[PDB]
Amino acid sequence: PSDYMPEVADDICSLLSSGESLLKVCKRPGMPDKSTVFRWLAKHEDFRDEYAKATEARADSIFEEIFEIADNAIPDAAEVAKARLRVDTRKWALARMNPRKYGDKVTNELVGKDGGAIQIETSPMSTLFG
Amino acid sequence: PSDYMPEVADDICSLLSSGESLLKVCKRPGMPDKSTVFRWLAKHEDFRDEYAKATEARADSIFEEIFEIADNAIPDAAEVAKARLRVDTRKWALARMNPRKYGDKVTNELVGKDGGAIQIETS
Amino acid sequence: PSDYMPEVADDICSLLSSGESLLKVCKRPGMPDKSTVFRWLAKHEDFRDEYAKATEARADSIFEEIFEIADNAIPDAAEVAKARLRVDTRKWALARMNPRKYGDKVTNELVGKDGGAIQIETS
Amino acid sequence: PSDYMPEVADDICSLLSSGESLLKVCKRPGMPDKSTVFRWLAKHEDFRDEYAKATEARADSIFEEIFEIADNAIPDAAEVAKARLRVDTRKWALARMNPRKYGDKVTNELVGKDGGAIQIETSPMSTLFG
Amino acid sequence: PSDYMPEVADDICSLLSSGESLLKVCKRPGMPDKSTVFRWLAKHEDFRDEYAKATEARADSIFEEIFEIADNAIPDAAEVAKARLRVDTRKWALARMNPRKYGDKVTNELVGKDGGAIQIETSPMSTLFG
Amino acid sequence: PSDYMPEVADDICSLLSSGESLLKVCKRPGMPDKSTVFRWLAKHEDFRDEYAKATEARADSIFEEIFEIADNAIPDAAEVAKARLRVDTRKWALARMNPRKYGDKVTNELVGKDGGAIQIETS
Amino acid sequence: PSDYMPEVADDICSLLSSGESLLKVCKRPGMPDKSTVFRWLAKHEDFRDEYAKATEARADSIFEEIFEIADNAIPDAAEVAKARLRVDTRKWALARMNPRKYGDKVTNELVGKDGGAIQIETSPMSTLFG
Amino acid sequence: PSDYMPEVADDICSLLSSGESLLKVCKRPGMPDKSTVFRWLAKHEDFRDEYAKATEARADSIFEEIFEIADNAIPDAAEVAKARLRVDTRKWALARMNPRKYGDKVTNELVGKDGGAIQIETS
Repeated sequence: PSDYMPEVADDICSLLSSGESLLKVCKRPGMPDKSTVFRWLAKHEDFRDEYAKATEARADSIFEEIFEIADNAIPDAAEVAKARLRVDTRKWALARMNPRKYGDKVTNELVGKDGGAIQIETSPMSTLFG
Repeated sequence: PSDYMPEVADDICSLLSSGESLLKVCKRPGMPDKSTVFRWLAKHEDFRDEYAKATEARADSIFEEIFEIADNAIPDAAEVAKARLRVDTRKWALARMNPRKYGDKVTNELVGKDGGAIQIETS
Repeated sequence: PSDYMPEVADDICSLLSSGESLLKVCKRPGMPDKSTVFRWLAKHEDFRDEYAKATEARADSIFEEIFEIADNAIPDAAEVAKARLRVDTRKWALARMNPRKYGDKVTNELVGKDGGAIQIETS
Repeated sequence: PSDYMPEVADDICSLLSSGESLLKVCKRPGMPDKSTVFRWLAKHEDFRDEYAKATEARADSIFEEIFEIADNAIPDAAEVAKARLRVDTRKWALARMNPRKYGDKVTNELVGKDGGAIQIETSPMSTLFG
Repeated sequence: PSDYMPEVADDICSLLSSGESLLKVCKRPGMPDKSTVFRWLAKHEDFRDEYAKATEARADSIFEEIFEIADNAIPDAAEVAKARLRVDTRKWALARMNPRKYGDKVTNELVGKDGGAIQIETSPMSTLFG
Repeated sequence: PSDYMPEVADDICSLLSSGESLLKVCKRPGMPDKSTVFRWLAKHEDFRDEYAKATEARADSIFEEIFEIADNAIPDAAEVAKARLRVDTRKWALARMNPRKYGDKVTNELVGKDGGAIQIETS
Repeated sequence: PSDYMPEVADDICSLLSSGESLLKVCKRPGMPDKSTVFRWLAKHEDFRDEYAKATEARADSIFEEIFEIADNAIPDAAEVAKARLRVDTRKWALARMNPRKYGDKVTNELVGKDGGAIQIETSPMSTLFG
Repeated sequence: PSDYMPEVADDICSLLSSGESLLKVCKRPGMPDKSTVFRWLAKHEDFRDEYAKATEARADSIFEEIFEIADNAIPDAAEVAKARLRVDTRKWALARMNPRKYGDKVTNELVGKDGGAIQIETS
């Protein structure tokens, strides 16, 4: 297909939601190629909105998948390295798909000199940085 | 099974809370598949919260699991590498399951130039 | 071909936007070499912006590419290492092509000493 | 045991305090399984309080243990990798068991443009971010 | 050449702009050695300005080059390691050549205690840090 | 030996202060086991402080130790890996024994967009 | 020696200043053992002051040394790993010996939402965090 | 040669400025050893500054050197590892020789909870 087809768009969203990657999805019988999907996306806001929802679901599916890829890795040096790569790629991607949920988490205890208060001295501007 | 049902949602939760993963929960007869679980969660806020605490409980189980995976690793190159991957994946996941508890911890001592006060100029 | 020409610049863009890299675009008959493309960009602001969105579109294509490179890696030491390099290079590049979208994501919970309020003294 | 048993809870706390991991503890003769311990924990505040103290002690014990795991590692490639994993897992866990004591430590010397003062310009809100 | 030669300076800028490294450029027929280029740079502002432009272009060229070095790496352990080194060296250098464009990119979602507001308590100075 | 006793607590301290680890101190005849040492510390604030300075003194000894471990490493793959683990463990531990002294050190030059002033809007 | 000996203290400072490590220095003919040096340090402020100066010089010497350790490494897998360890250990130590000179260096370009101004909303305290 | 002498100090500088390392400068006949160079620097502020610019010039030479070391690395495991160590050491050193130029570069987009404004409560 080249023409926008909502039925097909819907199927894409469903498959993505389950965790399948776009390139893999576009290899399925009857699917548009990736370039076409991106073009559909550019011109059809209904698809874009559904795609955003599919992306959120996709991330949640991948978050479960990473346990399985690690746990089921074949105990062979190269196969373990590949599992690691598949997992690391997913971890990186998850933070971009849903930054609020899957971004890094840090708690910073902020203290000042010698563990006391943070010491701040304010002055008038000394150069023209306006 | 596709139609949202509490008690089923309550069941899954209790199952996760006891340490069981969502994949295994969904591979049980009568259990909705992963897609259906997520759909539910998305459309039901009460299940979202309850699932969230199951998720926190699950994290506490996984926390103890990583010690076992590390300590009991088979002393062979590929098995140790696999154990490290299993542990690293869990560590990363734990921070997302309970950010306040399992997120990174840093104490930053903030000082100014040469260890003096922090110098600020305001326009 | 050295003289700046829209529609040619529009062409390159559309080509990048569809996922094609600048090297391949420039290795096409009639296409300006890389140096000439950059010269154009530098002296024409309208091409700079248009190229910038081609660049963002290109990033979205590369994002999907990294899954394929990782998942389809040949299970051999050197090939897996090469796949990892291809992926790491793309991940790094993506952040620069669209910083707001593909940059690192951190949530920092900022607290004060012993988890109390952040203590500040001002002069 | 399934029913809450303070005597057993107390023994768990003692063993944990000495650095032993929960899963290992639950393998000892007569111990409840991990799921049960977690259930005891959920319903009994007396156990939760004692468990928090045991967790603090556990971390202090592990902090000493890491030197030994490294120093005593068998000089074999795989055995060294495993020691490293056991150590790295403990380092990560310690920061979560007692963030104030075992979290990362950084001193940030904060300066501004060209090593001068930090330059700040304040303006009225330009959008409705309230 | 030892004496400053604008024609030669111009050629250097052109080659650098295309992504070639200075040391490699200075190995070309008729080129000054690196020390001389640096001396030309120190004394001739016209060259310095053109060199800054060449450095910006150089970075943009290298940014494309890294894909090729990775993608075309010979699938041999040592050759992959070398490609990685060539790539990592370029990534590091790019951020220094154009920090605004090629520096690291981070989005920090800043929150306070327990996910609420950031809690700040101000006090009068308690020591003489003026 | 379980009952808290100064001079014994003073002894342990002096022992740690001289570089000796708590494991070795506790493996000496007449010495309380690790559990008992910690119990003491927890219930006695004076021992807590004194032990804290023994800990800082111990850190200074370990600091010099890491040079020796690195420089004198046996030039064999597994031994070098073990030496690196011994050193990395010590480096990590040093930061916790004396955060102000052995913590990470960063100088952050803070600037605003495009290297201009930091732009803030306040509501 | 056990008794404090300024002549010996001075020699220690000289050797340290040149980059030699304390443990190595204490192996030299006639030197006190490390424990003794630390005890001398604790009780003699004149030695402490000279030792601080020696530590600064030591770091500057080590900063040059790292180039040599890397550049001269025997091209053998294990020997390269050891050189790396010797170098990494020195890099870490340098930042602690002189944090201002040898600490990490970062320039943070701080911007706000969507690349605009940093958006801050202040409110009255909502809990008693005083 | 131990007594501080300008022109000698000027010489060393010019030598460093041209890319030569302090070790080589000091291994030249008539040149003070490293200890003496440092002593000088410590007691003479004018030499400190001049040496500082030699150091910045040296950094610019090393910057170009790392490309050569990486690109011309012998395609053998141990040689590539050695080249990587030589490069990593230089990269680390460059940041200390000229922090403003060769330090790390980060752009932090600072936002508040859920991407809204940064929320602050003041006491």
